[PDB]
Amino acid sequence: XXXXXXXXXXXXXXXXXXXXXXXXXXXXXXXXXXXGQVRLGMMRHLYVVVDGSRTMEDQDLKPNRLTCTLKLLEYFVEEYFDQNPISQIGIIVTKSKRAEKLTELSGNPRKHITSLKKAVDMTCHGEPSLYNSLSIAMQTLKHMPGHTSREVLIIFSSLTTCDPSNIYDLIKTLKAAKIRVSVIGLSAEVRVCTVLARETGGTYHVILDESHYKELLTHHVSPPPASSSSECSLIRMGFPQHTIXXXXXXXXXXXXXXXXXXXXXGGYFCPQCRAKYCELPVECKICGLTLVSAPHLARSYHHLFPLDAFQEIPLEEYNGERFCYGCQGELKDQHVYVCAVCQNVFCVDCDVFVHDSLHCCPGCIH
Amino acid sequence: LNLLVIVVDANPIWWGKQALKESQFTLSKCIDAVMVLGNSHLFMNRSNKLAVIASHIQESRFLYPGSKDGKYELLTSANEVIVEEIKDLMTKSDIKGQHTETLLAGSLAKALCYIHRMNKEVKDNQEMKSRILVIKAAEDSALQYMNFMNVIFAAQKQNILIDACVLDSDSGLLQQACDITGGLYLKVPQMPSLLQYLLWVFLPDQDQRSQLILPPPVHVDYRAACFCHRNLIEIGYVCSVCLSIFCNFSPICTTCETAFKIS
Amino acid sequence: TSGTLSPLDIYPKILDFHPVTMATFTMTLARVCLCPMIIGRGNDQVAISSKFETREDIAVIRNYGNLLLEMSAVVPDGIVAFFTSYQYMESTVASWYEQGILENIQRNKLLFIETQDGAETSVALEKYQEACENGRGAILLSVARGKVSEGIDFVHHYGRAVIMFGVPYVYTQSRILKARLEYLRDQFQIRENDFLTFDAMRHAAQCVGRAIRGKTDYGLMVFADKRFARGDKRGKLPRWIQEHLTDANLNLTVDEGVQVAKYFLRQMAQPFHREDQLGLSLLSLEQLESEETLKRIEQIAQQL
Amino acid sequence: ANKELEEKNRMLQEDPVLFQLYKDLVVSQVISAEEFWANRLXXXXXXXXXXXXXXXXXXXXXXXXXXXXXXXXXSDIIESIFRTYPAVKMKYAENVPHNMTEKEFWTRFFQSHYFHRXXXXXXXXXXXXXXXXXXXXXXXXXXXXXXXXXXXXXXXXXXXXXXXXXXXXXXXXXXXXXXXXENSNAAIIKRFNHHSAMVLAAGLRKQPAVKRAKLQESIEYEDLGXXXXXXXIALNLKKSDRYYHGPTPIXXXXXXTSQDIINSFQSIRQEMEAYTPKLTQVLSSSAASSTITALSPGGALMQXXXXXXXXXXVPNDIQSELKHLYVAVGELLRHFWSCFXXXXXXXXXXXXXXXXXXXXXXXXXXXXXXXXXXXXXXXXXLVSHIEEMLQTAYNKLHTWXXXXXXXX
Ligand SMILES: [Zn+2]
Ligand SMILES: [Zn+2]
Ligand SMILES: [Zn+2]
Ligand SMILES: [Zn+2]
Repeated sequence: XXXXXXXXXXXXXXXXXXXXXXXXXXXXXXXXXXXGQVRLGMMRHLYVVVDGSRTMEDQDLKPNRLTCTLKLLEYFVEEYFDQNPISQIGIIVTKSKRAEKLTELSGNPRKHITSLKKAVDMTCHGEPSLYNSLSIAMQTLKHMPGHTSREVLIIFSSLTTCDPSNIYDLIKTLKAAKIRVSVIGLSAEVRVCTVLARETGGTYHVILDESHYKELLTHHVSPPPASSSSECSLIRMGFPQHTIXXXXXXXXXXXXXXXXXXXXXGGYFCPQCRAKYCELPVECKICGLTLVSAPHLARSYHHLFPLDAFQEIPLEEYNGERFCYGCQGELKDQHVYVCAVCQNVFCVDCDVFVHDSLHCCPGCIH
Repeated sequence: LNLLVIVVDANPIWWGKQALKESQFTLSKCIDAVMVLGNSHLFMNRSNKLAVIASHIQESRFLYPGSKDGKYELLTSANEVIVEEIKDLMTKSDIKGQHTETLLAGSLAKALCYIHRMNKEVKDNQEMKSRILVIKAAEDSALQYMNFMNVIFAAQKQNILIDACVLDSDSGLLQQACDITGGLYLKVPQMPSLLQYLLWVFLPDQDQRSQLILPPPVHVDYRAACFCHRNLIEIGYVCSVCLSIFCNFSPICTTCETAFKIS
Repeated sequence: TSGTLSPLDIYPKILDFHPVTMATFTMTLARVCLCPMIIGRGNDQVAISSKFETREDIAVIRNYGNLLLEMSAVVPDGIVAFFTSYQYMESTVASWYEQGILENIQRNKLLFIETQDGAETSVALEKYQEACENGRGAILLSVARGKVSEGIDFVHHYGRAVIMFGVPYVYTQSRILKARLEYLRDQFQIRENDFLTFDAMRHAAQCVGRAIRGKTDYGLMVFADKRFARGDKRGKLPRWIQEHLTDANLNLTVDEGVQVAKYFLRQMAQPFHREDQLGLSLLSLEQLESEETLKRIEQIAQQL
Repeated sequence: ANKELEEKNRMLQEDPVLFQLYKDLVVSQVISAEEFWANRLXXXXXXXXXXXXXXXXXXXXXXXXXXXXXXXXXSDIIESIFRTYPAVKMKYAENVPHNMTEKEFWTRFFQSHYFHRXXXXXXXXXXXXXXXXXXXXXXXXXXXXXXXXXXXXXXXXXXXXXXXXXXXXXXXXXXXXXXXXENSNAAIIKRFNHHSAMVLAAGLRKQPAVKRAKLQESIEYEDLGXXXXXXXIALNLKKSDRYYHGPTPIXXXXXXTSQDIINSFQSIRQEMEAYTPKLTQVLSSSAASSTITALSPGGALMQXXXXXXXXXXVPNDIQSELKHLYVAVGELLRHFWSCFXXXXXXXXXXXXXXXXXXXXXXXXXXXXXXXXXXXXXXXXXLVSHIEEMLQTAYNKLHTWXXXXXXXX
C-alpha cells in the first residue's frame, strides 16, 4: 500500500532518470534459442488440443484465457504454415468431459484461422477430458506414415483431468504408437501431464506472461529433434508444374476443381492421377502422393545447414571497422556482434534481422 | 516515401567482353541509365530515397551512399559520389581464378538489411514501401542456390518487391524471385534502349503497377531435378531426414548416410 | 535427530540430558522451495481461530471451508488438511455439508475424509494416492494427532499444500495434563504456557514438515489461524521454516494467500534443472576441495 | 442384423451429394451396393469415443431438477448414476413398470444415502444401502490396500499394537457413547469416502517385487543421481554441395579460357576511367520510339498474353453435371489408387484389384454414356479431363497386368 516509496533520488535531476531507467530496463528480457546439428522431424502432423474447460474463463491473462490462448494459436498457425509448408494442423476443443474434432488435419491456414475466429464465440462449459482428446488424436494419427513425427500440442489449463477410463494405458499405447505429445500448461504443474510429457517424448511448460507464452509457442513452431525411434523413410513425392490454359484454350481440359467452385481453365495437375488442383502444396486427395512445388522444400532448408552464434562484445575493443558490414552504418551503441567464419561486423538491427529472418550470414555468402 | 534499391550486376568479365565486342552499349551507358533512373526516382517526389549497390565478383560495395552545370543540387552530389565510387571500385581492382562468376545473394542481403534499418528510421506518421531492382547482365552461379532462395523468402516476409531487368541471358532463379515476391521480370530485346524500358516499367512504384498496363507475366518453370543425376523430375523420392530429392528409389540414402528402414 | 525439533533448549530440560552438540542446520537454497503463510484473516476480515474449544463457531468454520475451496481451485495434485481433533473434524465436515460448501470442494477435487478404523484409513489413503496419479485432484483431510501423519509420508506430488487448520492443543485429555504441567513447574523449571506452546508447535510443525522430500520438491504449507503469528508460537517453529516466513506473509488474508499461492506455483513449476544447483544448493566432487566452500559450510551450520 | 443398411441410409439422407454418388455408381450398373458401402468406412468411434465420467456432484450438478421432487431428465446425471451406484442400476432393473414410474422412482431416489447422506432404516433404497455397506465391508475385509507394500498400511503401521490394557491413550475407540447426530456425521464421512471411491473406481475400468518397488521409489532423490535428457541423433551431412546448387537443372555455363579474364580486366579498367556523358550518350530518340512501339499492345514483349479465352456458354447445369461426375470419378479413383499402389502380392488383394478392374471398365462405359447424354445438347464443353483420368486408370491397369505377367 506504499509502493510510492520505490522512487529514490541522490542528485534528483538524473537520479529519477536512473530509477526510471532501472525500472524500464527491468521490464524487458531476451529470448533463449538453442542450436542443433541433429535430425529434425520435418514432415510434421501436429495436432492442437485446446482446453474448453471452466478454467479457460479465468481472467489471469488480460482478456480471459480462452481469448489470449486462441489469439496466440492464430499467430501459431500463421507462423507454422509460414515456416513448415509440408506439415498439417488439426484443432480439438476439449469440452464437457468429451472431445470434439473442431478442424480436421489439413495444411492451409484459411480453414484453421476461420475456425478460430468462430471459436472465439464459444462457451467453455465443463471439465476437460485428456483421455478422449488423446484418443481422437491417436485415432487420426495411427495411419499417417511412419516417417511423420506425429505430434500433439495440448494447451491445457485446469487441474481436474476428468477422464472416463485409465490414462496410463493410453500413455503406454502412445509410447508404442511413436506419437509425441507436448503440453503447455496454465497456472500449475500437474503430475499426469508431467508423466505424459516425459514418457511420450514431449516437453512440459507453465506460463508466466504474454511474452513467456509467446516464447513457448515460438519454441513449438520449430521442428523438434527426433528420438532414436522414429522411422527414416523415403516418401514418394510429386512435383506438378503449373499449367495455364494451354494456347488460348486450344484443346484444353475445362474442369470445375477438386476441393462453391468456378470453372477452372488451368492450373496444377498431378503426376500420379492427372487430376486438377488449384493450390499447391496439397496432399493428393485420390492417390496418396504428396505434391510439392519445390521452393516448399527450399523454404525449410535453413534447418539443415543452420546458423552459428554471433560473438557478442559490447565494448569498443580494437574496432578498426567502424561501419556495419550489414547495412553500412555507424555503431552508435555499445553492442558489436562479430560472426564466426568471416568475422565481419554487425550491429543489433542486423543481428535480429539475420538471426530471425534472413537466416544466413551475408559475409559467408561472399 | 518510397525506396528504390537498384542492384547493378557489375561483372567485370562480362562487361569486359561487351567492351571488347565494340558494340554501342558498354558499361558507361549502363551506369548512366542507372543514375538517370536514380535521379528520376529522387525527382518524382521529395520524400523518395535512393540506394545503389554494385555486385562485383568478390565484393558488394555500395555506390550510393555546389550546382556547377544546372542540375538540382542533391542530384549533383549523388551523381558525383556514384561516379567517384564506380571509379574507385572498377579501376582499382583485383584478379582471382577460383571465384570469377558474379554473385547476387550477398548484395540482396545487404539490400534487405538496409531496408530494415531505413524502416526503423521511419517515424510513426509515415510508412515506407520498398522494392529492389536487379539489373543483371552476367550468368549466375548455381553454387549459391541454397543461399539465394533464403533472401527471396526474406523479401517474401519483409514485403519488399523484387524487379529484374536482365540484359543478355535469362535467369531462372531471378525470374523465380520475381515470381515469388510479387515483383516483375523483363528480358530486354535490344540493349541501348535500356533507359526507356526502365522509365516506364521499373520506375513506376507500387501504386502505379495497378494503374499501368505492363508487359504480361511470362510463365515460370517449376522444374525440379534430383541431386543424383541432375535430370528433370515429375515424380521423385524425397527423404524425411536429409530432405533431398532423389529420382530413382535407392536403398541407402546418400545425402545424410541414413540407416534407411526398409519395408 | 529429527527434521523439525524446536526449540532445542527444552529436550535437555525434560530428559535429564546434557549433550555435546545441540545443532540446527539452516536450509540453504537456490530456489525458495517452500512458502509458509499464516492465513489468520478471513475474507470478511473475521479473525480465524479455534478459541471456542471445539464448541463450533459458525463463521470461522465458514472461512475454513472458503480457504479449502479456493486453495483447491489453485493447488494441483493433492492437498493435505490437518484438523485439531476427530470430534472437531467430525463437526467441521458435518457443518460443511448442511452449509453448502462441500459439493464445490468435490467439484474441484476428490475428498478422502478420515475415520478411526485401521483399515478404512488405509483404503482412503490408497484411493487418495490413486487419485493423485490418475488425473484428478485429491485432498486428504485428517487429524494432526493420529497415525495418518506419523509414518505415512507425503512426497513430491502427493501433498503440495499442507493446510494446518487450527493450533493443535491437547484439549480433550484429563488432569494428566494439569499434573504433568504441575510437575514441570515444580521439579523441573518449565512454565505452564511454555510447555503448552511447545507441545502444540511440535505437533503442528510435525504434521506440516512432511511435504518436502528434496531440493526439487515444493510444498505450499499454510497455517490457518491467527495464533501462529504471536511471536512465541511462531518462535517455536523450526529455523528452516522461520527463515522463509516473511513479514508480509505473516497474517495474510484468504485471498492474499491464494494469490501468493498462485505466484508461488507459477514461479516454481518451471525447468529447475540440475545445472541450477551446482553453484549453491549442491556440491560436486571438486566443489568440496575448495576452502571457500569450507568457509561456506562453516557459515551454514549453527549450534544452540 | 441390418446395421450397414441403416448406416449407408442415414448417410445418404444427411449427405445427399453422397446419395447422388451412390446412385451414379450402384444404380448406374457400374458396381454393386455391397462393395461401395463395404470399403467406405469413415465414421466416429462412439457417441463421444467414451462417455462423461461422473466427475463429482453427480447428485448436485443440476440437483434434483430438470427445470424437492422436480423433473428428472438430464442425461449426464442418469448415466453417471447408472455407472456410479450399481445398486441403483439393479433397482432400475427391478422396479421399472412392474408398478412405478420415473417420477415416483426418482422421487424415491432423492431419499437418504444418495442425496441427504444419512443412515437409517427407510424406504426402498434401504436394502441397496445395506448392499453398499456390504460392498464397503468387502473392500475392507474381503479386500485391503493393494499398495500396502511399503506405505499406507494404516492397520499395521505399528510394530507392537496391544489392547487397551497397558497404554496411555486407551480411551481411543469407545464402545459406549453412540449418539444420533454424531452417528449421522460419521455416516456423512462414510458416504463421501464411498462416493469418491466409486468415482475413482468407475473411471478405472477392469511379494517382495511390489514392496521393493515402493521402497526404491520413495527412497530416491531426483537431484543426487542421473539426469533427465533423452538423446539427439547427430545429423552430420556428408555432401552438402548437393544442397548448395539445388534441384535447378545444370544451365549451359561455359566460361571460356582464362585469357578472356585478363583481356576483360584490361578493357574494363581502361573503360571506367573516362566517364560521365549524360545528355549525349544515353538515348537516341529513335530507340525510344521503337521501344514505345514494342511496349504498345501489338509489338514485342507484349506477348499477346493474358487472353484466357473461356467457354462460358451454358454454365449452371453443366456445372452440376461436372460436380456429379467429379464426385463419382473421385470415389472410383479413390478406391483404385488406394488399393493400387503397392502390389500387395497375395490373392485377396489381387481379387480386389480384379473387382477394381471390373468397376473401372463399367465406369468407362458409364462415363461414355454420361458424355453422350450430356454433350449432345449444344456442342461445347470438352469433358475429356475425366476421360484423361479414366484413361490413366485404364493405362495403369494394363501396365500392371503386363508388369505382373512379366513377374509371373
Ligand atoms: Zn494423384
Ligand atoms: Zn560470416
Ligand atoms: Zn547494421
Ligand atoms: Zn536422407
